[PDB]
Amino acid sequence: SDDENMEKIHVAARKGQTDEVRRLIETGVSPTIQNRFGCTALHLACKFGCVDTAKYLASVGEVHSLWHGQKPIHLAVMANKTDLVVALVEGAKERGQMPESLLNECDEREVNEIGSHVKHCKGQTALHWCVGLGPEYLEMIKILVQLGASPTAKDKADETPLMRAMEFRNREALDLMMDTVPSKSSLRLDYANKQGNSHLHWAILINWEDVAMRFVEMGIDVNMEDNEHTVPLYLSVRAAMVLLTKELLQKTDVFLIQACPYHNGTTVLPDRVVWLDFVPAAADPSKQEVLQLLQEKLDEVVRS
Repeated sequence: SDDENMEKIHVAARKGQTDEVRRLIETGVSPTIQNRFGCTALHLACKFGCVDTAKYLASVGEVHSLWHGQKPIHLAVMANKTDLVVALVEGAKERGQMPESLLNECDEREVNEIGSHVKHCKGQTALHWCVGLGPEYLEMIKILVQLGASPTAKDKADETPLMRAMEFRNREALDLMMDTVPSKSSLRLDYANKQGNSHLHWAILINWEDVAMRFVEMGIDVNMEDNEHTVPLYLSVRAAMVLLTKELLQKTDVFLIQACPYHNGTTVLPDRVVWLDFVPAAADPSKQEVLQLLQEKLDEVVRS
């Protein structure tokens, strides 16, 4: 009856029979009609290629169901055929939904290993996946980001794709995202993870000093405090990292320098410093230097 019709439309979707799908829909089979697993024609079009069928179905119906936790965009991305993703987007454009809204959807798929890495995640945008799936998916990352996929989209653990590329220390992905990104004022660098870490808080922890500077020159707020009241300046000092520190003293609000816990109101005390692990435990001129700079700035501020 109803189920005898959804059978026809799913078959046609699978076979790239746009003719035959249009025909079913003109005669009043609802486009988004599901099978017991929440699969719909569009899911199937995206799994199987079917650029033109996908383009069409995307224009007629927003899919509101998940198949093995996924929405038709997510399946298009893992298929790694780029024309189908543009199709999907232009289908949805005709219909009134914008690419940002569409491309930044989150799946509801629990995981314990993301391609080659070992991460637990309960929900993810497709830009996060790409970032985990190695360089076979670099070409997609480019296209997704040109289309309007946000390098600061939030997964269900409040992490962004940039944060994700940092964690998996995947540089090619991170540069591509920041260099491909049309705006550069479309990034939400005010987003912080479950422990209040910014992107700048990462990077320092990761020991990516030069990427950290690009964040600063993108006017990221340098006064964002994590859950433990920690401000990037403190991490910069602690990471050694001399050039970043000269710049964080410059830009950091004065109240936060006065309340810094590596001095006693007047002298810098190097024993109060818990250097990060990639920093040598022995002697180092950068260890000397950053604390000498912090002394200079403390003396300047204390005078007012």
